[PDB]
Amino acid sequence: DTKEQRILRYVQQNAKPGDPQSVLEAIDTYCTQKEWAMNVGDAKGQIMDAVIREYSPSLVLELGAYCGYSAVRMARLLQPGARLLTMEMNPDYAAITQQMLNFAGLQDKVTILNGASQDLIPQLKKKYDVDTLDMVFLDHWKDRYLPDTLLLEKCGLLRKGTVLLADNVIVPGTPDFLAYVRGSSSFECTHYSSYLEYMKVVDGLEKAIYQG
Repeated sequence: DTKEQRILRYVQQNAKPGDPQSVLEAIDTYCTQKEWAMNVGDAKGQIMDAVIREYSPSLVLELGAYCGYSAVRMARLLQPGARLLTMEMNPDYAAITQQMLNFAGLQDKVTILNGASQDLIPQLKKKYDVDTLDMVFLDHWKDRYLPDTLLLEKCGLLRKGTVLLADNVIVPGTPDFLAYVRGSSSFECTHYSSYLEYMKVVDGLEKAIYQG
């Protein structure tokens, strides 16, 4: 029906329920069969994995979601007691992301919030138990990365050592987000460009560690 829901029935037919590696492989194979320019799955996932593993976050906020690849990717790795909160505005993306997490057997570790980042971020402290975040994954919507970052700061959600990891920041792309976290003395930045075997970047990611 819709391509995001096609990723769904495909996972439903090929993956083993309760096996997130199988679900990720299924999502990857499907999107690579067609949509991703090259193999963005492998290109982003292994960076995502190293970052989660380096910092051991207990509370991760994902900002943006499309077909749930990134949420499955993180959630599979969360230590016992750790949680993922994911916000996504498009109700169908939120629904597919939820269904994908259920399939993979990770629904107990995640909360999907279907709403605008701008309404939901201010609600995070009172309505969910949040003090500060350990990690923020910024995902599908490049023009939201800066304003969401600014609003997390405003709202006192970042502490010294909070990791922001932003997907799909390839130059000339996201000029404003990059210019902000780079020129800011409150963020230490590391840029990852995944080529796979190619000469052109398949995915680029930005890690920005908030300094307090």
